[PDB]
Amino acid sequence: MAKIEEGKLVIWINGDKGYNGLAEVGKKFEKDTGIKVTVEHPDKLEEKFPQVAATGDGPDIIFWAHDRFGGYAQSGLLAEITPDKAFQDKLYPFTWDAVRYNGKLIAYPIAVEALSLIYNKDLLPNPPKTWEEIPALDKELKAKGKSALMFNLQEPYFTWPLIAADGGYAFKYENGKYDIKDVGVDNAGAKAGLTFLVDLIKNKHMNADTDYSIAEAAFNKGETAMTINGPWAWSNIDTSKVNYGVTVLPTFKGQPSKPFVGVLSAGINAASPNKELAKEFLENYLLTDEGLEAVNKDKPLGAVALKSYEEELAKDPRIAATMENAQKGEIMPNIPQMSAFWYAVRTAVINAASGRQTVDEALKDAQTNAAAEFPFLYVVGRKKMMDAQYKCYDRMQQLPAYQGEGPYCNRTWDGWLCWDDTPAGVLSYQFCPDYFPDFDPSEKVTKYCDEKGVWFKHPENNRTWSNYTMCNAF
Amino acid sequence: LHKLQTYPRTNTGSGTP
Ligand SMILES: OC[C@H]1O[C@H](O[C@H]2[C@H](O)[C@@H](O)[C@@H](O)O[C@@H]2CO)[C@H](O)[C@@H](O)[C@@H]1O
Ligand SMILES: *[C@@H]1O[C@H](CO)[C@@H](O)[C@H](O)[C@H]1NC(C)=O
Ligand SMILES: *[C@@H]1O[C@H](CO)[C@@H](O)[C@H](O)[C@H]1NC(C)=O
Repeated sequence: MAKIEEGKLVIWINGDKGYNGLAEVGKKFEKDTGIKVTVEHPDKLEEKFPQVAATGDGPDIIFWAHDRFGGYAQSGLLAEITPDKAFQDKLYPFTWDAVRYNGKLIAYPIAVEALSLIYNKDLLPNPPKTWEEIPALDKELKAKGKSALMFNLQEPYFTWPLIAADGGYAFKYENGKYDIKDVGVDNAGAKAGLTFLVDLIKNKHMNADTDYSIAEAAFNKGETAMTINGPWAWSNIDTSKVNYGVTVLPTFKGQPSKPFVGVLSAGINAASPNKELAKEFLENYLLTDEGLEAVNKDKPLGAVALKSYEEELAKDPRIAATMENAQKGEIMPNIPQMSAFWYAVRTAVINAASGRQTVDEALKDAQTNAAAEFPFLYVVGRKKMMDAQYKCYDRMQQLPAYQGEGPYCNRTWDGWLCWDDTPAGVLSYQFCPDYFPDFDPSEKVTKYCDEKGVWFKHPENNRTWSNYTMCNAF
Repeated sequence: LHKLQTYPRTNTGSGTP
């Protein structure tokens, strides 16, 4: 593991993406600026990031689908990103919305990721339009020593499009906000979709143990006629020389499969001492046609957020298909509870597929298994508080003595925030700090300078007390 | 239920800053 260090960049990105191509963009950056860029692809980087960033470590830049980023931002772990409007206009507005959280942009969008149906044209010249036709197709193919369909059943990303087709969702959105009281698998549609999956397994058309590697090998060796995967998989299929197409996902009950669409995004660690370098790299090297092309040549990004390069990519029917599936899907929420949702659905699908639980039992436990994950979203780090403390005590030395007329309260560090000299009788205020994820930084903290130039003391212990109660009320 | 309400509740009473 390369360490965070002023005057270089460390980047984390998932091992299924074009990390070698990204490193080439890094080399171009280093050539122009002298700044080394190191790209790493640790396992479970999306789980590891908050804990290592919380103690001031981690990468300068983290890449993942945008659904993880709200959790990181709510914990104060991501830098605000501040592109100019001319730069913003180069990317599709829906991609910016995916990375807008509590009013702020919290990452740069890179790629628009949707799963598609991938099929072997030699085994299956006309791919099925519906999930319901797959059992009969599998029977026909098994007579030839083949199967119809293999895809990853261990990660819920891959099974979600079927669950969502006829009514599955993560969280209800209403009156401008998500309602997290229920996960949207408590409906007949979600149940019907999962039941269809389980039935494919009971009827021996799929195996509950199939994972990404097993499915990939079977498709790329010509053993199964179809798989479900994203554009990052295409390189290996090209190598195999299977004559493949990429097409719309099958429908279920006449309704499109509805993949959860991820916007692969690059966040800047709040703890990085290289924030300006990271901005330069991302805006002026990576988010250009040349930069994205360098990544794409390693592993395909699929559809991208950058308009100029997407317009070129969309000449490829595989990319047009990726966008068709994306537009028939739903952009994932970015709220902190998405990780909870995913963990719950993961368990429900594995349990139902394997017969460890019935479909009804598995979907019922998804509600409480999601809620069980909520306290673990409380990840906090002390760095911001301590930087603010140091700044405060310095500024209290350097600012000239008070030049107003009358009794006033003295400049002070209250433990979480800095205050200036304040006239008697004034209720001073500032924004809530982003130290704790149950705090809303758009709410206000107040501190009352009483009638005599003395700061307000809490009556319960007669100690000087700033009022943070609006930060996490309700 | 709104997204901040699921988190453990940070103390803001007396004996905090
Ligand atoms: O399976 C749940 C998982 O789904 C998504 O992760 C995708 C990711 O978006 C893709 O970039 C690709 O790498 O595959 C992953 C599935 O293995 C969510 O983004 C992720 O948070 C979630 O845990
Ligand atoms: C307030 O600050 C002034 C100047 O630093 C100091 O003389 C005074 O004793 C302080 N008062 C209190 C109540 O701490
Ligand atoms: C703190 O602020 C809230 C909101 O204005 C108010 O309801 C409460 O009375 C205040 N508490 C104290 C002790 O000042």
